Amino acid sequence: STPIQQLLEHFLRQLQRKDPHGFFAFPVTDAIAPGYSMIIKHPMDFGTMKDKIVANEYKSVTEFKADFKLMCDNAMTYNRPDTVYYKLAKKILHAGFKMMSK
Ligand SMILES: Cn1ccc2cc[nH]c2c1=O
Repeated sequence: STPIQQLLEHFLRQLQRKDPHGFFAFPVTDAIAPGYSMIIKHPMDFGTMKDKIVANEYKSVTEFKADFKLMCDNAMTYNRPDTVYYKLAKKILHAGFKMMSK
């Protein structure tokens, strides 16, 4: 694997530690989130991000960060603010960018 893949695998491991329940581990299904696919146009999750690293689809750290932000923004769009998912998305968006900045 390439230096970028190694760095992104490291960032991904550290980001997933901030989601110990694995709420962001796999794509959101409509079965657990009614109507999700009809509301969220560009779904994202950590498992898809892992597959993109392995496929070498991220050509910059910026692209990886954009998928992480997309994942969090989706949760803050579909869910109401008084939900576990909204609250965690907001928390990990900020904490995750901080972690990747230094
Ligand atoms: C990320 N995520 C995971 C599960 C779920 C159920 C309702 N909303 C959500 C959500 O946003």
